[PDB]
Amino acid sequence: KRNRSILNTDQRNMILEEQCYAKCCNLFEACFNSASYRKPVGQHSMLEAMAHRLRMDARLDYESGRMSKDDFEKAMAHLGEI
Amino acid sequence: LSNAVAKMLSNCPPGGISMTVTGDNTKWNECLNPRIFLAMTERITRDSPIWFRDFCSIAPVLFSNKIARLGKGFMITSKTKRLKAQIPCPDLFSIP
Amino acid sequence: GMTLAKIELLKQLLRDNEAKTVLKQTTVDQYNIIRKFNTSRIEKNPSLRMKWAMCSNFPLALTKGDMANRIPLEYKGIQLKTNAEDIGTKGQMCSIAAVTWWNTYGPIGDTEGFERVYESFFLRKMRLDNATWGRITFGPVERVRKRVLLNPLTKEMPPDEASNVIMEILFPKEAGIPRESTWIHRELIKEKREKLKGTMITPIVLAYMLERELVARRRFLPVAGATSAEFIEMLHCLQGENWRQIYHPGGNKLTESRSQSMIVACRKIIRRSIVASNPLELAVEIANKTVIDTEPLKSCLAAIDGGDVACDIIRAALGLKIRQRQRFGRLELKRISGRGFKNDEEILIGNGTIQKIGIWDGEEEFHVRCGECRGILKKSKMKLEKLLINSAKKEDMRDLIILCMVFSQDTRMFQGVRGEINFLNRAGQLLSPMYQLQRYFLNRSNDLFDQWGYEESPKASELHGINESMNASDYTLKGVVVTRNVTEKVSITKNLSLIKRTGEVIMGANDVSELESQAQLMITYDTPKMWEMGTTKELVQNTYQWVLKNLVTLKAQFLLGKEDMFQWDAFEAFESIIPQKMAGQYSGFARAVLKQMRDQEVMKTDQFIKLLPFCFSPPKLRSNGEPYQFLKLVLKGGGENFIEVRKGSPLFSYNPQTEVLTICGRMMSLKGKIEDEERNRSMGNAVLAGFLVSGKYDPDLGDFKTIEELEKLKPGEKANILLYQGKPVKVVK
Amino acid sequence: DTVIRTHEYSNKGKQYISDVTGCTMVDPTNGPLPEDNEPSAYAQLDCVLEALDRMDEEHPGLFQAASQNAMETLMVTTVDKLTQGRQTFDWTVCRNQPAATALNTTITSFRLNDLNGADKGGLIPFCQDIIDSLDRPEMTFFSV
Amino acid sequence: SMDTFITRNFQTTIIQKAKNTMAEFSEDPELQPAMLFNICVHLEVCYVISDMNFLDEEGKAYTAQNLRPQYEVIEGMPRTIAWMVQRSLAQEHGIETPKYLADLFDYKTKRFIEVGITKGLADDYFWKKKEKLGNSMELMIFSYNQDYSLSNESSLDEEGKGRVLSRLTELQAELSLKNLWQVLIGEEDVEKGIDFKLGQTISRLRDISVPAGFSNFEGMRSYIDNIDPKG
RNA sequence: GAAUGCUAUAAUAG
RNA sequence: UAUACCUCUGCUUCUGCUAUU
RNA sequence: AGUAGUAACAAGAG
Ligand SMILES: Nc1ccn([C@@H]2O[C@H](COP(=O)(O)OP(=O)(O)OP(=O)(O)O)[C@@H](O)[C@H]2O)c(=O)n1
Ligand SMILES: [Mg+2]
Repeated sequence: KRNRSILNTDQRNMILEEQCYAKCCNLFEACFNSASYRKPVGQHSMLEAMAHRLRMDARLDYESGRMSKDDFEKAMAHLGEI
Repeated sequence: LSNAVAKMLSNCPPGGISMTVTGDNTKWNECLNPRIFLAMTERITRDSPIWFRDFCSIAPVLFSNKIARLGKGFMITSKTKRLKAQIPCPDLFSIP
Repeated sequence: GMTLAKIELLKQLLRDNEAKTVLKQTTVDQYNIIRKFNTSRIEKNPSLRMKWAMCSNFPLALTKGDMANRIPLEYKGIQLKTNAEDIGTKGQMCSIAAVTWWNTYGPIGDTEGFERVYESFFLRKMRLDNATWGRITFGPVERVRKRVLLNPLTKEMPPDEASNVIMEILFPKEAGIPRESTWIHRELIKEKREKLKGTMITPIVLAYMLERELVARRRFLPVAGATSAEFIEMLHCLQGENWRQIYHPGGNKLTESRSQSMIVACRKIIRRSIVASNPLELAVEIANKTVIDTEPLKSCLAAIDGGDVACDIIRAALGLKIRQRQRFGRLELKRISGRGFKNDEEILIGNGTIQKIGIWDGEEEFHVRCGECRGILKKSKMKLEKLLINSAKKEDMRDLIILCMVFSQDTRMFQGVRGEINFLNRAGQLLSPMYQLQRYFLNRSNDLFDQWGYEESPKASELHGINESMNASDYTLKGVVVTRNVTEKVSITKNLSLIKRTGEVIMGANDVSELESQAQLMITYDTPKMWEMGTTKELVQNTYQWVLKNLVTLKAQFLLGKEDMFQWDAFEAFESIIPQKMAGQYSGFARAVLKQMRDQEVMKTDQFIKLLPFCFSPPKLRSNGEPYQFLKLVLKGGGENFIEVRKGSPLFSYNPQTEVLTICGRMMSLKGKIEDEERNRSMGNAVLAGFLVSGKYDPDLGDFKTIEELEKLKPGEKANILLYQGKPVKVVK
Repeated sequence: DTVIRTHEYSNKGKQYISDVTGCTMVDPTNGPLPEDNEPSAYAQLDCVLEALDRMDEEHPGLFQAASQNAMETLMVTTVDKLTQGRQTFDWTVCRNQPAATALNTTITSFRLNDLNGADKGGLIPFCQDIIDSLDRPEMTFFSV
Repeated sequence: SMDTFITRNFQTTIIQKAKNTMAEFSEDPELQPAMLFNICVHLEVCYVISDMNFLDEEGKAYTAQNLRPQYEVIEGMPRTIAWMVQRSLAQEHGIETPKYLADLFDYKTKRFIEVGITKGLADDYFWKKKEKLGNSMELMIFSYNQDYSLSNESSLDEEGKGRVLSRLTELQAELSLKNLWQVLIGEEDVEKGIDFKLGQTISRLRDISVPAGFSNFEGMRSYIDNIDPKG
């Protein structure tokens, strides 16, 4: 367990900053499993990378038959909002 | 070092004496100068392009104007009262 | 249908405008920076912090999940976990007792594929399991510090190539640009992918497990006659400084590693056999009982088709068809005609430095081969003459030409060396210049081709030359041709020379490589006195030890018979580590200094012990009857392998105060085996042959005379000598 | 102690006031040669160069051979290279912090001063932003 | 110059997404506008081929609620996204990935499409790019002199084939109307020097960071460079 | 009859 | 002030560089 | 008190 001396002092706030970056990375790693292994390279936005991958994944999940119309519409609609 | 000793040992002139000075320099950090390290890069990168000559030159130049932070400070106490207090480095010349 | 969930979570995450802006601003590159972002200062005293933290109630942090919830809060009045969630895992914290509980009454997970996943290790175990342990030996071991492979690999690749293969196995989509490598390991990719297919172990682990058995872990270690990874892994049990242990691993052993070691055995046999009369006798004697790991040398030489001169000499000596088959790493040759004379010369190279290389004289013809491509080569001293080849594979043809170009040692090849080429290692060790020049021009070929020169192609029947791009071209490389078209009973002299049935010699023990090197597999000699094939320091120590052992007799026999006890099998071995071109001269010197002690009453046991071994090589005196005079006696190996006549040396020094002789570090007591008069009796006498002390330093005589100035004196002439710093002596002839 | 001793071995050198920082600067180099065996920082450029010339003669091409490698490295070197140096000093909070954070703070801070060199990914353009950041009249940074 | 031209002709989508492609190749958009225009046209041509091309749930092409096109625009998308998309498609439909990066991909054809714009002859440029690919991607070459060279199996319809050749000549005319057609004709070469210039502050710091007996850094540099201190 | 160059949270060294 | 015989904390009260990798 | 030793702990915080 992490030393919790930080809970008493005002540095507390940094835990939210951490658990933000954590949320961002952790999800990114669900999109790109290779990221965990080898350093991902790109000067473009993370969101940009994540979006396209999920779009392809969803499209090919529909075309392959891993995903249904109801779910695919929801996918393209939700991805649309970004 | 084993290979180095072996040669420098055997290369000794016959009849002549080979001597090893187990050495150590005093105040290595305090005595060495950044402006010398600057000269070293300038002399080492002589055939390197203009940008890389300059790039190397920065690190010494920063060190030749560097500022040392003075840590936490000094703790002042009264034994009679049983009171202790840390004096911040900015407030070093606050008290006589 | 994991895709939907991720998209649904992205919408949740993007509602946090802080997260939104992080995702929108932080680049894919910068992921690497924010991934490592944390509050936690690095734990500097973990040994302590652990020992302390283990005494706390809830030291460990569960990962928030349905499994974490399968652990009960307390068990039989033991608080296993708390409600309070860790800062990191954002899951319940627990005591070490939790683990012990889970491992006892927890759910039984599916351990399918585990063995295939962790095969790398299971093999590591299997090798120890199916091993055979021999005998422990107590004696000196000269450990050499060399860069070795720590763990046997499935297939060796550069880290870059290795990583790209792992990507193709585990993460197909995020692979990037397809490389040649992808096709080169197509078998291994599919094979691994089919083995790791059904597994619940985390891909990131499978990554590092493959990385472990594809990426080479290669580091410096002190080794002794064992380089092979499957030996190195066990190096701790193989030997110490002062003891050796025979260990045969399991699984398989490579024919190449079987070969490369098999050479060192032969070279080591020959190197030692050369000193005895009837070298063939000893060569045969040892070879019959020389075991390579578990495989007899004779069986190995018979089984393997390849090896060097030494292998053929020993093959003949044993009675096996000598294969004049030859290798140069990738290139593999076989001599048709020619006789090679290896002369060490100072070659200038294209970058503009002078490297010492062994250059071969005479015009020779070889049957050159490289993969599916074959050819006939013709070369003279540092010049390729003619190269005939087949039109097999495009790269196999391309490699053979580069290998043949380098092998020929053409002054044009040395001209095309542009850039950094390391002949010396980071640790100031020698790398084989030809084997590094071979290795360099296989990477940068376009330089060699352009730095060689072209000419008109041949206009013969089936001869059509090829240019840089390896296509049937008008301009071909100067003395290169492509064609459509692709033993004899020997005997060996006792002195080790391979004579034809006519009379002309094909090889001799004078033609074998002088370079000793660490055998890949463990070389064993099943005859007593195996130490005779040992290193300089090993032989030196084992000899003086045997001198000390039998000093009782050997010293007495010397005072009765003069040269009766100079001929001893120990001193024979000892000769094989003396430079042959000073061996006789040293014996000439030593015997005179010994006889000088016996006859003129002035004895010195520490000196007797020191010099006695040198007195084996038939004496070699100067032309004026008197022996050669020496200060130090240099031996084979490093510049520390020498015996000082006047002082002590890194191999041999005597301490009179303690009466303690020191040999290669090992300390032996000369207490009891020392005369009463010796203590006060000066050394000055047993330092130069036909020279004895008269008095102390005489300033009238001037400075101290050198070996030369001493040798050039008429009998009954005084001189000033220095034995060691602050011991001046007045010595007369 | 270090601060005193450093200047104690340089005190006979050239002392001046930095018209950049406003600080007290001392320059021993090319200073008067020592009269005793007390630690001397008074190194002589000429002798440092002469020493390096001999080294260059003894090891020909090594300087440019290294410079080449060191340069060709820097071009490949990313920014994340800085995130492997334990506790680095963070100027935004004037305390030590993890290398990875100390960088992140600086990158986030730089963006506010119109310095996106980091985003390009190479170390060089990020370094450009550092020597540029000195010329900014004011420097703005987040503090919670 | 081309600076003011591309602002009028092409949208910010095409302007930026090309400048990203140039940025990834690490070449200045302003110092080589000829290279920018080429990739701009290259990208604008590709979008027109996949603009209104839509697929229904039955699996047939139609012209345009519905979010699933017939083609997949790879040109424009950053390298590591483009390659992810390219690999994802190949591995899914079950074909080998081309060693070179493709431009388009037809979901109905299940084949990669390489697009190429040329100055001279489109028929010549077809056989030029046949050496690299061979039959990995179904080529679709175009040029400004109304000359089209597609593969034996071309999905591009008559109403679609026009819009390309229209916009090809429409722009080619607009470049001639502004006397900027000549700017693309002439050859343009420049090696991107890795320039690292120092600011005002750091430059001053360097000048005060010099040994005694030097006016400025320039002195120390030239002294070290020039004079030999033997003896 | 040679190589293959790397790059820890420990410890040691300066 | 009071809650407080309460609550939270036990490297975070500044732990560096370079090698062995 | 004591630990300890060129300066600290001998609880700190809401
Ligand atoms: N923990 C350490 C120890 C040593 N060094 C480096 O190694 C040098 C030599 O340290 P040492 O020989 O222990 O001391 P000196 O600097 O010679 O100091 P003194 O005059 O007291 O001998 C230091 O100056 C410093 O560059 C370091 O960085 N960190
Ligand atoms: Mg010191």
